[PDB]
Amino acid sequence: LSVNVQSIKSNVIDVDYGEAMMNLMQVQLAYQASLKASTTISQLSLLNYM
Amino acid sequence: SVYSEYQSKSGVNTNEELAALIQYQSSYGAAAKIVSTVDQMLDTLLGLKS
Repeated sequence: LSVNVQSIKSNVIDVDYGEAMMNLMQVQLAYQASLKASTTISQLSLLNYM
Repeated sequence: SVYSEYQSKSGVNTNEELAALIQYQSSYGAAAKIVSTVDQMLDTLLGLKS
């Protein structure tokens, strides 16, 4: 009996890593792109007061 | 967004563009140039008393 409880208990709570990896890969690039965008701001900084 | 929009106000005269105009001011120095030429003309004027 405990087997079914333990299985379902685990089935309910625990997560797959691969799906998160895809998102983890996905976000890191976007977050990476974010830096390049900020680095672009360096060039944007020339105009404000000219 | 509320910050950004109300940050727009400029309130008193501010610098985004007002900063640009500063470099232009030198142009009057040219305007002052003529004013000096006017005084030079006074040489021609009193030259006529001489």
